[PDB]
Amino acid sequence: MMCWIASYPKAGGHWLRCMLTSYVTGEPVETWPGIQAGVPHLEGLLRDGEAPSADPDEQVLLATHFTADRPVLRFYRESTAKVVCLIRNPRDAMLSLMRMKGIPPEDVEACRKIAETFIADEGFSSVRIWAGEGSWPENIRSWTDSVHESFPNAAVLAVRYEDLRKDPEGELWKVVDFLELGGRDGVADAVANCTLERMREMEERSKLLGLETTKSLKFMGDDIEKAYADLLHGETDFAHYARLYGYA
Amino acid sequence: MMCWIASYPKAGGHWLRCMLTSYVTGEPVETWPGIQAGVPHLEGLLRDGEAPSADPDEQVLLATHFTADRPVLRFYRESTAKVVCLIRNPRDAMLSLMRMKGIPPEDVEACRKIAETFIADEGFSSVRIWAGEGSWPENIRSWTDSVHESFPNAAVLAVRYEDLRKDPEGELWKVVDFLELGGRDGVADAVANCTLERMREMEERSKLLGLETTKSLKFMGDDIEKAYADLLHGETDFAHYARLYGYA
Ligand SMILES: Nc1ncnc2c1ncn2[C@@H]1O[C@H](COP(=O)(O)O)[C@@H](OP(=O)(O)O)[C@H]1O
Ligand SMILES: Nc1ncnc2c1ncn2[C@@H]1O[C@H](COP(=O)(O)O)[C@@H](OP(=O)(O)O)[C@H]1O
Repeated sequence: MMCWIASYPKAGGHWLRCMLTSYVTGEPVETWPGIQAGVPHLEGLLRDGEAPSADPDEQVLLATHFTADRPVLRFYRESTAKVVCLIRNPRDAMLSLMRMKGIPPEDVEACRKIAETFIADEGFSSVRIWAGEGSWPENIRSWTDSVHESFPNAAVLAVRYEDLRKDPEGELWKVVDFLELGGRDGVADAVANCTLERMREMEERSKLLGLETTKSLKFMGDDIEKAYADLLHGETDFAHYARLYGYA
Repeated sequence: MMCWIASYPKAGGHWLRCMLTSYVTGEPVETWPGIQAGVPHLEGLLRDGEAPSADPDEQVLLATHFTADRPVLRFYRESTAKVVCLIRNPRDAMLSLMRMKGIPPEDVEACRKIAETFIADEGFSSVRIWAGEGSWPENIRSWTDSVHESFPNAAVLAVRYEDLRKDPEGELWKVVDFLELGGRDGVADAVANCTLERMREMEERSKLLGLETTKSLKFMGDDIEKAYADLLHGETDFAHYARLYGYA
Protein backbone atom coordinates (compact mmCIF):
# COMPACT_ATOMS: atom_id res chain seq x y z
CA MET A 1 0.00 0.00 0.00
CA MET A 2 0.92 3.67 -0.66
CA CYS A 3 1.67 6.52 1.83
CA TRP A 4 1.59 10.29 1.67
CA ILE A 5 3.59 12.83 3.53
CA ALA A 6 1.15 15.65 2.88
CA SER A 7 1.92 19.25 4.01
CA TYR A 8 0.81 22.80 3.00
CA PRO A 9 3.71 24.81 1.65
CA LYS A 10 6.25 26.06 4.33
CA ALA A 11 5.03 23.68 7.02
CA GLY A 12 8.48 22.04 7.30
CA GLY A 13 8.01 19.37 4.56
CA HIS A 14 11.74 19.24 3.64
CA TRP A 15 12.81 18.91 7.21
CA LEU A 16 10.46 15.92 7.84
CA ARG A 17 11.19 14.34 4.46
CA CYS A 18 14.84 14.60 5.48
CA MET A 19 14.34 12.72 8.74
CA LEU A 20 12.16 10.01 7.26
CA THR A 21 14.72 9.45 4.53
CA SER A 22 17.58 9.15 7.00
CA TYR A 23 15.58 6.83 9.21
CA VAL A 24 14.96 4.46 6.30
CA THR A 25 18.63 4.50 5.24
CA GLY A 26 19.93 4.70 8.80
CA GLU A 27 22.63 6.57 6.88
CA PRO A 28 22.81 10.41 7.11
CA VAL A 29 21.72 12.49 4.14
CA GLU A 30 24.88 12.98 2.14
CA THR A 31 23.35 15.22 -0.53
CA TRP A 32 20.33 17.55 -0.93
CA PRO A 33 18.80 15.56 -3.80
CA GLY A 34 19.04 12.65 -1.36
CA ILE A 35 15.77 13.98 0.12
CA GLN A 36 13.94 13.79 -3.21
CA ALA A 37 15.33 10.26 -3.56
CA GLY A 38 14.13 9.04 -0.17
CA VAL A 39 10.66 10.58 0.02
CA PRO A 40 9.97 11.95 -3.50
CA HIS A 41 7.90 15.11 -3.77
CA LEU A 42 5.10 14.17 -6.21
CA GLU A 43 5.23 17.51 -8.07
CA GLY A 44 8.94 16.89 -8.73
CA LEU A 45 8.39 13.58 -10.37
CA LEU A 46 5.54 14.90 -12.56
CA ARG A 47 7.72 17.74 -13.79
CA ASP A 48 10.00 15.22 -15.47
CA GLY A 49 7.21 12.86 -16.32
CA GLU A 50 7.94 10.22 -13.73
CA ALA A 51 4.86 8.96 -11.96
CA PRO A 52 5.04 6.16 -9.47
CA SER A 53 3.01 2.97 -9.83
CA ALA A 54 -0.56 2.90 -8.49
CA ASP A 55 -0.74 0.05 -5.95
CA PRO A 56 2.90 -0.96 -5.23
CA ASP A 57 2.97 -4.38 -3.50
CA GLU A 58 5.43 -3.00 -0.93
CA GLN A 59 5.08 0.21 1.16
CA VAL A 60 5.98 3.48 -0.63
CA LEU A 61 6.54 7.00 0.85
CA LEU A 62 5.57 10.02 -1.26
CA ALA A 63 5.10 13.66 -0.37
CA THR A 64 3.00 16.43 -1.86
CA HIS A 65 1.46 19.88 -1.23
CA PHE A 66 -1.44 19.07 -3.55
CA THR A 67 -4.82 19.05 -1.89
CA ALA A 68 -5.91 15.44 -1.54
CA ASP A 69 -8.55 15.73 -4.25
CA ARG A 70 -6.62 17.09 -7.20
CA PRO A 71 -7.46 14.86 -10.23
CA VAL A 72 -3.87 13.62 -10.63
CA LEU A 73 -3.97 11.82 -7.28
CA ARG A 74 -7.03 9.84 -8.43
CA PHE A 75 -4.70 7.13 -9.71
CA TYR A 76 -3.86 6.40 -6.09
CA ARG A 77 -7.49 6.23 -4.94
CA GLU A 78 -7.63 2.62 -3.76
CA SER A 79 -3.94 2.01 -2.96
CA THR A 80 -3.42 4.91 -0.48
CA ALA A 81 -3.11 3.28 2.95
CA LYS A 82 -1.81 6.07 5.24
CA VAL A 83 -1.29 9.85 5.37
CA VAL A 84 0.98 11.87 7.60
CA CYS A 85 -0.40 15.32 7.64
CA LEU A 86 2.14 17.98 8.49
CA ILE A 87 0.68 21.29 9.70
CA ARG A 88 2.13 24.49 10.99
CA ASN A 89 0.98 27.87 12.24
CA PRO A 90 -0.57 29.69 9.23
CA ARG A 91 0.89 32.89 10.69
CA ASP A 92 4.35 31.43 10.25
CA ALA A 93 3.89 30.15 6.75
CA MET A 94 2.93 33.70 5.76
CA LEU A 95 6.05 35.07 7.40
CA SER A 96 7.81 32.26 5.53
CA LEU A 97 6.81 33.36 2.04
CA MET A 98 8.26 36.75 2.99
CA ARG A 99 11.76 35.45 3.85
CA MET A 100 11.38 33.13 0.84
CA LYS A 101 10.62 35.90 -1.73
CA GLY A 102 13.61 38.02 -0.51
CA ILE A 103 12.21 41.01 1.37
CA PRO A 104 13.71 42.05 4.78
CA PRO A 105 11.18 42.58 7.66
CA GLU A 106 11.18 46.33 6.84
CA ASP A 107 9.67 46.82 3.36
CA VAL A 108 6.16 47.00 4.98
CA GLU A 109 4.53 47.85 1.61
CA ALA A 110 5.97 44.58 0.27
CA CYS A 111 4.92 42.53 3.30
CA ARG A 112 1.61 44.25 4.06
CA LYS A 113 0.57 43.35 0.50
CA ILE A 114 1.50 39.64 0.80
CA ALA A 115 -0.22 39.41 4.20
CA GLU A 116 -3.46 41.01 3.01
CA THR A 117 -3.45 38.64 0.02
CA PHE A 118 -2.65 35.65 2.23
CA ILE A 119 -5.62 36.69 4.41
CA ALA A 120 -8.17 37.13 1.58
CA ASP A 121 -6.84 33.85 0.10
CA GLU A 122 -6.79 32.06 3.44
CA GLY A 123 -3.32 30.75 2.43
CA PHE A 124 -1.08 30.66 -0.70
CA SER A 125 -3.58 30.40 -3.63
CA SER A 126 -2.39 33.55 -5.43
CA VAL A 127 1.30 32.61 -5.21
CA ARG A 128 2.63 31.50 -8.63
CA ILE A 129 5.29 29.16 -7.00
CA TRP A 130 2.93 26.34 -5.90
CA ALA A 131 -0.19 24.94 -7.57
CA GLY A 132 -3.21 22.84 -6.66
CA GLU A 133 -2.40 23.30 -2.96
CA GLY A 134 -5.57 25.17 -1.99
CA SER A 135 -5.98 27.48 0.95
CA TRP A 136 -4.60 26.23 4.26
CA PRO A 137 -7.98 24.94 5.49
CA GLU A 138 -9.00 23.56 2.10
CA ASN A 139 -5.75 21.61 2.04
CA ILE A 140 -5.86 20.33 5.65
CA ARG A 141 -9.55 19.42 5.48
CA SER A 142 -8.80 17.51 2.32
CA TRP A 143 -6.13 15.35 3.91
CA THR A 144 -7.92 14.85 7.18
CA ASP A 145 -11.64 15.00 7.96
CA SER A 146 -12.56 14.50 4.27
CA VAL A 147 -9.59 12.27 3.42
CA HIS A 148 -11.97 9.41 2.65
CA GLU A 149 -13.53 11.44 -0.19
CA SER A 150 -10.26 10.88 -2.07
CA PHE A 151 -8.60 7.95 -0.42
CA PRO A 152 -11.32 5.67 1.14
CA ASN A 153 -8.86 3.13 2.69
CA ALA A 154 -6.80 5.82 4.38
CA ALA A 155 -5.77 6.44 7.99
CA VAL A 156 -4.21 9.81 8.86
CA LEU A 157 -1.76 11.10 11.42
CA ALA A 158 -1.58 14.87 11.95
CA VAL A 159 1.70 16.24 13.14
CA ARG A 160 2.37 19.82 14.06
CA TYR A 161 5.53 21.51 12.95
CA GLU A 162 5.52 23.20 16.38
CA ASP A 163 5.40 19.77 18.09
CA LEU A 164 8.21 18.38 15.94
CA ARG A 165 10.28 21.40 17.05
CA LYS A 166 9.57 21.08 20.78
CA ASP A 167 10.55 17.43 20.66
CA PRO A 168 11.92 16.03 17.41
CA GLU A 169 12.63 12.42 18.53
CA GLY A 170 9.28 11.73 20.24
CA GLU A 171 7.21 13.24 17.46
CA LEU A 172 9.23 11.64 14.66
CA TRP A 173 8.95 8.24 16.33
CA LYS A 174 5.18 8.79 16.29
CA VAL A 175 5.43 9.18 12.52
CA VAL A 176 7.82 6.19 12.25
CA ASP A 177 5.54 4.11 14.42
CA PHE A 178 2.47 5.18 12.51
CA LEU A 179 4.12 4.38 9.21
CA GLU A 180 5.27 0.98 10.54
CA LEU A 181 8.85 1.85 9.51
CA GLY A 182 10.63 0.09 12.39
CA GLY A 183 12.42 0.63 15.73
CA ARG A 184 13.14 3.83 17.73
CA ASP A 185 16.94 3.71 17.93
CA GLY A 186 17.11 4.97 14.37
CA VAL A 187 14.95 7.93 15.42
CA ALA A 188 17.60 9.51 17.67
CA ASP A 189 20.20 9.47 14.89
CA ALA A 190 17.83 10.47 12.09
CA VAL A 191 16.71 13.54 14.05
CA ALA A 192 20.33 14.61 14.43
CA ASN A 193 21.13 14.13 10.72
CA CYS A 194 18.61 16.87 9.80
CA THR A 195 19.17 19.93 11.94
CA LEU A 196 18.69 23.60 11.00
CA GLU A 197 22.50 23.49 11.04
CA ARG A 198 22.89 20.23 9.04
CA MET A 199 20.11 21.21 6.58
CA ARG A 200 21.76 24.60 5.83
CA GLU A 201 25.05 22.80 5.41
CA MET A 202 23.63 19.94 3.32
CA GLU A 203 21.89 22.65 1.28
CA GLU A 204 24.75 24.96 0.34
CA ARG A 205 27.15 22.15 -0.38
CA SER A 206 24.84 21.02 -3.19
CA LYS A 207 24.12 24.55 -4.42
CA LEU A 208 27.93 25.01 -4.79
CA LEU A 209 28.31 21.67 -6.57
CA GLY A 210 25.88 23.05 -9.17
CA LEU A 211 22.88 21.02 -7.94
CA GLU A 212 19.09 21.68 -7.92
CA THR A 213 17.76 23.32 -4.69
CA THR A 214 14.54 24.64 -2.91
CA LYS A 215 9.06 36.48 14.80
CA SER A 216 5.35 37.37 15.00
CA LEU A 217 3.10 39.90 13.19
CA LYS A 218 3.63 43.10 15.27
CA PHE A 219 5.80 44.86 12.66
CA MET A 220 3.65 46.16 9.77
CA GLY A 221 0.86 45.58 12.30
CA ASP A 222 -1.88 47.54 14.10
CA ASP A 223 -4.39 46.74 11.32
CA ILE A 224 -2.80 43.84 9.42
CA GLU A 225 -2.90 42.37 12.92
CA LYS A 226 -6.62 43.26 13.19
CA ALA A 227 -7.46 41.70 9.76
CA TYR A 228 -5.72 38.47 10.81
CA ALA A 229 -7.27 38.07 14.27
CA ASP A 230 -10.64 38.88 12.67
CA LEU A 231 -10.11 35.99 10.18
CA LEU A 232 -8.44 33.81 12.86
CA HIS A 233 -11.69 34.04 14.85
CA GLY A 234 -14.36 34.05 12.12
CA GLU A 235 -16.89 31.37 11.23
CA THR A 236 -14.64 30.26 8.34
CA ASP A 237 -12.75 26.99 7.94
CA PHE A 238 -9.41 28.68 8.40
CA ALA A 239 -10.44 29.78 11.90
CA HIS A 240 -11.91 26.31 12.55
CA TYR A 241 -8.59 24.62 11.86
CA ALA A 242 -6.50 27.28 13.63
CA ARG A 243 -8.64 26.61 16.72
CA LEU A 244 -8.35 22.82 16.37
CA TYR A 245 -4.52 22.87 16.05
CA GLY A 246 -3.74 25.31 18.78
CA TYR A 247 -2.91 28.39 16.74
CA ALA A 248 -5.90 30.11 18.41
CA MET B 1 -9.53 8.02 -28.54
CA MET B 2 -6.75 10.40 -27.42
CA CYS B 3 -4.39 12.63 -29.52
CA TRP B 4 -1.02 14.23 -28.94
CA ILE B 5 0.44 17.35 -30.37
CA ALA B 6 4.01 16.38 -29.58
CA SER B 7 6.93 18.80 -30.25
CA TYR B 8 10.52 19.30 -28.93
CA PRO B 9 10.88 22.62 -27.17
CA LYS B 10 11.01 25.73 -29.52
CA ALA B 11 9.64 23.88 -32.53
CA GLY B 12 6.63 26.24 -32.76
CA GLY B 13 4.29 24.32 -30.36
CA HIS B 14 2.41 27.47 -29.22
CA TRP B 15 1.86 28.66 -32.72
CA LEU B 16 0.33 25.30 -33.84
CA ARG B 17 -1.63 24.87 -30.62
CA CYS B 18 -3.00 28.34 -31.35
CA MET B 19 -4.21 27.41 -34.82
CA LEU B 20 -5.73 24.09 -33.80
CA THR B 21 -7.57 25.81 -30.98
CA SER B 22 -8.98 28.48 -33.27
CA TYR B 23 -9.98 25.92 -35.86
CA VAL B 24 -12.00 23.98 -33.28
CA THR B 25 -13.71 27.13 -31.97
CA GLY B 26 -13.89 28.77 -35.39
CA GLU B 27 -13.59 31.79 -33.09
CA PRO B 28 -10.26 33.71 -32.88
CA VAL B 29 -8.11 33.34 -29.78
CA GLU B 30 -9.26 36.14 -27.53
CA THR B 31 -6.76 35.50 -24.75
CA TRP B 32 -3.34 33.82 -24.30
CA PRO B 33 -4.59 31.25 -21.77
CA GLY B 34 -7.12 30.43 -24.50
CA ILE B 35 -4.34 28.29 -26.04
CA GLN B 36 -3.90 26.21 -22.89
CA ALA B 37 -7.69 25.82 -22.83
CA GLY B 38 -8.00 24.58 -26.41
CA VAL B 39 -5.03 22.22 -26.66
CA PRO B 40 -3.74 21.83 -23.07
CA HIS B 41 0.00 21.39 -22.59
CA LEU B 42 0.28 18.22 -20.46
CA GLU B 43 3.06 19.62 -18.24
CA GLY B 44 0.76 22.56 -17.40
CA LEU B 45 -2.04 20.40 -16.18
CA LEU B 46 0.30 18.23 -14.06
CA ARG B 47 1.73 21.30 -12.38
CA ASP B 48 -1.66 22.00 -10.83
CA GLY B 49 -2.53 18.37 -10.44
CA GLU B 50 -5.03 18.13 -13.25
CA ALA B 51 -4.62 15.02 -15.35
CA PRO B 52 -7.02 14.20 -18.12
CA SER B 53 -8.94 10.93 -18.26
CA ALA B 54 -7.28 7.88 -19.83
CA ASP B 55 -9.56 6.73 -22.68
CA PRO B 56 -12.07 9.57 -23.27
CA ASP B 57 -15.01 8.30 -25.35
CA GLU B 58 -14.74 11.38 -27.58
CA GLN B 59 -11.59 12.74 -29.32
CA VAL B 60 -9.23 14.81 -27.12
CA LEU B 61 -6.26 17.06 -28.16
CA LEU B 62 -3.28 17.32 -25.80
CA ALA B 63 0.22 18.62 -26.31
CA THR B 64 3.54 17.84 -24.67
CA HIS B 65 7.34 18.10 -25.01
CA PHE B 66 7.80 14.91 -23.00
CA THR B 67 9.43 12.08 -24.88
CA ALA B 68 6.75 9.53 -25.70
CA ASP B 69 8.03 7.03 -23.16
CA ARG B 70 8.16 9.02 -19.96
CA PRO B 71 6.36 6.94 -17.25
CA VAL B 72 3.59 9.52 -16.75
CA LEU B 73 2.27 8.99 -20.28
CA ARG B 74 1.84 5.26 -19.56
CA PHE B 75 -1.72 5.97 -18.43
CA TYR B 76 -2.51 6.79 -22.06
CA ARG B 77 -0.91 3.62 -23.46
CA GLU B 78 -3.98 2.00 -25.03
CA SER B 79 -6.15 5.10 -25.64
CA THR B 80 -3.65 7.14 -27.75
CA ALA B 81 -5.00 7.06 -31.31
CA LYS B 82 -2.96 9.72 -33.19
CA VAL B 83 0.15 11.89 -32.86
CA VAL B 84 1.06 15.06 -34.69
CA CYS B 85 4.75 15.38 -34.45
CA LEU B 86 6.00 18.92 -34.82
CA ILE B 87 9.69 19.25 -35.75
CA ARG B 88 11.95 22.12 -36.58
CA ASN B 89 15.56 22.75 -37.51
CA PRO B 90 17.68 21.86 -34.44
CA ARG B 91 19.95 24.76 -35.44
CA ASP B 92 17.04 27.12 -34.92
CA ALA B 93 15.88 25.75 -31.62
CA MET B 94 19.39 26.38 -30.32
CA LEU B 95 19.30 29.95 -31.58
CA SER B 96 15.88 30.03 -29.92
CA LEU B 97 17.07 29.26 -26.40
CA MET B 98 19.48 32.17 -26.87
CA ARG B 99 16.78 34.78 -27.63
CA MET B 100 14.70 33.08 -24.93
CA LYS B 101 17.33 33.36 -22.12
CA GLY B 102 17.92 37.10 -22.89
CA ILE B 103 21.34 37.41 -24.52
CA PRO B 104 21.80 39.58 -27.69
CA PRO B 105 23.63 37.89 -30.66
CA GLU B 106 26.90 39.49 -29.43
CA ASP B 107 27.78 37.98 -26.02
CA VAL B 108 29.66 35.12 -27.85
CA GLU B 109 30.93 33.69 -24.53
CA ALA B 110 27.28 33.36 -23.46
CA CYS B 111 26.15 31.84 -26.76
CA ARG B 112 29.24 29.76 -27.55
CA LYS B 113 28.68 28.04 -24.19
CA ILE B 114 24.99 27.23 -24.84
CA ALA B 115 25.80 25.98 -28.35
CA GLU B 116 28.62 23.69 -27.21
CA THR B 117 26.31 22.31 -24.51
CA PHE B 118 23.44 21.92 -26.98
CA ILE B 119 25.87 19.99 -29.22
CA ALA B 120 27.23 17.62 -26.54
CA ASP B 121 23.62 17.16 -25.35
CA GLU B 122 22.23 16.77 -28.86
CA GLY B 123 19.42 19.15 -27.77
CA PHE B 124 18.10 20.75 -24.52
CA SER B 125 18.81 18.08 -21.82
CA SER B 126 20.94 20.36 -19.60
CA VAL B 127 18.43 23.23 -19.67
CA ARG B 128 16.61 23.53 -16.31
CA ILE B 129 13.43 25.02 -18.01
CA TRP B 130 12.09 21.78 -19.57
CA ALA B 131 12.16 18.20 -18.28
CA GLY B 132 11.74 14.69 -19.62
CA GLU B 133 12.03 16.02 -23.18
CA GLY B 134 15.19 14.15 -24.15
CA SER B 135 17.64 15.15 -26.84
CA TRP B 136 16.12 16.19 -30.17
CA PRO B 137 16.60 12.75 -31.76
CA GLU B 138 15.61 10.84 -28.62
CA ASN B 139 12.40 12.85 -28.56
CA ILE B 140 11.56 12.58 -32.28
CA ARG B 141 12.43 8.87 -32.46
CA SER B 142 10.17 8.33 -29.49
CA TRP B 143 7.15 9.91 -31.13
CA THR B 144 7.74 8.46 -34.55
CA ASP B 145 9.63 5.31 -35.56
CA SER B 146 9.36 3.86 -32.02
CA VAL B 147 5.96 5.40 -31.22
CA HIS B 148 4.46 1.92 -30.93
CA GLU B 149 6.78 1.13 -28.00
CA SER B 150 4.66 3.57 -25.97
CA PHE B 151 1.42 3.91 -27.83
CA PRO B 152 0.75 0.65 -29.81
CA ASN B 153 -2.52 1.87 -31.46
CA ALA B 154 -0.96 5.09 -32.70
CA ALA B 155 -0.64 6.68 -36.14
CA VAL B 156 1.69 9.67 -36.52
CA LEU B 157 1.89 12.71 -38.75
CA ALA B 158 5.18 14.62 -38.85
CA VAL B 159 4.98 18.27 -39.65
CA ARG B 160 7.91 20.57 -40.12
CA TYR B 161 7.89 24.02 -38.62
CA GLU B 162 9.63 25.15 -41.83
CA ASP B 163 6.75 23.68 -43.92
CA LEU B 164 4.09 25.32 -41.75
CA ARG B 165 5.90 28.63 -42.37
CA LYS B 166 6.19 28.27 -46.16
CA ASP B 167 2.49 27.48 -46.38
CA PRO B 168 0.41 27.71 -43.21
CA GLU B 169 -3.04 26.84 -44.68
CA GLY B 170 -2.00 23.75 -46.68
CA GLU B 171 0.09 22.29 -43.89
CA LEU B 172 -2.44 23.05 -41.15
CA TRP B 173 -5.22 21.46 -43.21
CA LYS B 174 -3.00 18.37 -43.37
CA VAL B 175 -3.03 18.34 -39.57
CA VAL B 176 -6.79 19.09 -39.47
CA ASP B 177 -7.45 16.37 -42.01
CA PHE B 178 -5.22 13.92 -40.20
CA LEU B 179 -6.90 14.66 -36.91
CA GLU B 180 -10.36 14.30 -38.52
CA LEU B 181 -11.29 17.75 -37.16
CA GLY B 182 -13.48 18.86 -40.09
CA GLY B 183 -13.58 21.05 -43.23
CA ARG B 184 -10.95 23.35 -44.80
CA ASP B 185 -12.78 26.69 -44.75
CA GLY B 186 -11.98 27.01 -41.08
CA VAL B 187 -8.29 26.54 -41.94
CA ALA B 188 -7.95 29.85 -43.81
CA ASP B 189 -9.36 31.83 -40.88
CA ALA B 190 -7.59 29.86 -38.16
CA VAL B 191 -4.22 30.47 -39.84
CA ALA B 192 -4.90 34.20 -39.85
CA ASN B 193 -5.94 34.28 -36.16
CA CYS B 194 -2.42 33.18 -35.13
CA THR B 195 0.18 35.28 -36.87
CA LEU B 196 3.59 36.40 -35.56
CA GLU B 197 1.75 39.74 -35.35
CA ARG B 198 -1.45 38.39 -33.70
CA MET B 199 0.52 36.10 -31.35
CA ARG B 200 2.73 39.00 -30.11
CA GLU B 201 -0.41 41.06 -29.67
CA MET B 202 -2.44 38.29 -28.02
CA GLU B 203 0.62 37.74 -25.81
CA GLU B 204 1.30 41.21 -24.43
CA ARG B 205 -2.33 41.99 -23.86
CA SER B 206 -2.47 39.12 -21.36
CA LYS B 207 0.90 39.94 -19.80
CA LEU B 208 -0.45 43.48 -19.12
CA LEU B 209 -3.71 42.12 -17.70
CA GLY B 210 -1.56 40.30 -15.13
CA LEU B 211 -1.90 36.86 -16.78
CA GLU B 212 0.42 33.80 -16.99
CA THR B 213 2.71 33.71 -20.09
CA THR B 214 5.47 31.65 -21.94
CA LYS B 215 19.67 34.07 -38.55
CA SER B 216 22.17 31.19 -38.91
CA LEU B 217 25.32 30.14 -36.99
CA LYS B 218 28.06 32.27 -38.65
CA PHE B 219 28.45 34.70 -35.72
CA MET B 220 30.38 33.06 -32.86
CA GLY B 221 31.32 30.60 -35.63
CA ASP B 222 34.44 29.26 -37.38
CA ASP B 223 34.69 26.36 -34.88
CA ILE B 224 31.26 26.26 -33.21
CA GLU B 225 30.23 25.90 -36.85
CA LYS B 226 32.74 23.03 -37.27
CA ALA B 227 31.52 21.21 -34.10
CA TYR B 228 27.93 21.42 -35.38
CA ALA B 229 28.52 20.24 -38.96
CA ASP B 230 30.67 17.44 -37.51
CA LEU B 231 27.69 16.34 -35.33
CA LEU B 232 25.18 17.13 -38.11
CA HIS B 233 27.01 14.58 -40.28
CA GLY B 234 28.05 11.92 -37.75
CA GLU B 235 26.77 8.37 -37.34
CA THR B 236 24.56 9.54 -34.44
CA ASP B 237 20.77 9.71 -34.28
CA PHE B 238 20.77 13.48 -34.33
CA ALA B 239 22.45 13.45 -37.75
CA HIS B 240 20.10 10.65 -38.87
CA TYR B 241 17.03 12.77 -38.15
CA ALA B 242 18.55 16.01 -39.47
CA ARG B 243 19.14 14.15 -42.76
CA LEU B 244 15.63 12.67 -42.81
CA TYR B 245 13.90 16.05 -42.22
CA GLY B 246 15.89 18.15 -44.61
CA TYR B 247 18.10 20.03 -42.18
CA ALA B 248 21.11 18.34 -43.86
N1 LIG C 1 16.21 20.85 9.79
C1 LIG C 1 15.19 21.70 10.10
N2 LIG C 1 14.65 21.78 11.34
C2 LIG C 1 13.63 22.63 11.62
N3 LIG C 1 13.06 23.44 10.72
C3 LIG C 1 13.49 23.46 9.44
C4 LIG C 1 14.60 22.56 9.06
N4 LIG C 1 14.83 22.75 7.75
C5 LIG C 1 13.94 23.71 7.32
N5 LIG C 1 13.14 24.13 8.33
C6 LIG C 1 12.07 25.13 8.21
O1 LIG C 1 10.96 24.53 7.55
C7 LIG C 1 10.34 25.43 6.64
C8 LIG C 1 10.44 24.84 5.26
O2 LIG C 1 9.13 24.61 4.81
P1 LIG C 1 8.87 23.53 3.66
O3 LIG C 1 10.06 22.60 3.73
O4 LIG C 1 7.55 22.97 4.13
O5 LIG C 1 8.73 24.35 2.39
C9 LIG C 1 11.13 26.71 6.69
O6 LIG C 1 10.48 27.59 7.61
P2 LIG C 1 11.08 29.07 7.96
O7 LIG C 1 11.73 29.50 6.64
O8 LIG C 1 9.90 29.96 8.35
O9 LIG C 1 11.99 28.79 9.16
C10 LIG C 1 12.46 26.21 7.22
O10 LIG C 1 13.22 27.24 7.85
N1 LIG D 1 2.21 32.84 -34.84
C1 LIG D 1 3.45 32.34 -35.12
N2 LIG D 1 3.85 32.04 -36.37
C2 LIG D 1 5.08 31.55 -36.63
N3 LIG D 1 6.01 31.31 -35.69
C3 LIG D 1 5.74 31.55 -34.38
C4 LIG D 1 4.41 32.10 -34.03
N4 LIG D 1 4.39 32.24 -32.69
C5 LIG D 1 5.61 31.83 -32.22
N5 LIG D 1 6.41 31.42 -33.23
C6 LIG D 1 7.79 30.91 -33.07
O1 LIG D 1 7.72 29.58 -32.56
C7 LIG D 1 8.74 29.34 -31.60
C8 LIG D 1 8.07 29.01 -30.29
O2 LIG D 1 8.44 27.69 -29.96
P1 LIG D 1 7.52 26.85 -28.95
O3 LIG D 1 6.16 27.50 -29.05
O4 LIG D 1 7.66 25.47 -29.58
O5 LIG D 1 8.22 26.95 -27.62
C9 LIG D 1 9.51 30.61 -31.46
O6 LIG D 1 10.65 30.54 -32.32
P2 LIG D 1 11.71 31.77 -32.45
O7 LIG D 1 11.71 32.40 -31.06
O8 LIG D 1 13.07 31.17 -32.82
O9 LIG D 1 11.14 32.58 -33.62
C10 LIG D 1 8.50 31.63 -31.95
O10 LIG D 1 9.11 32.83 -32.40
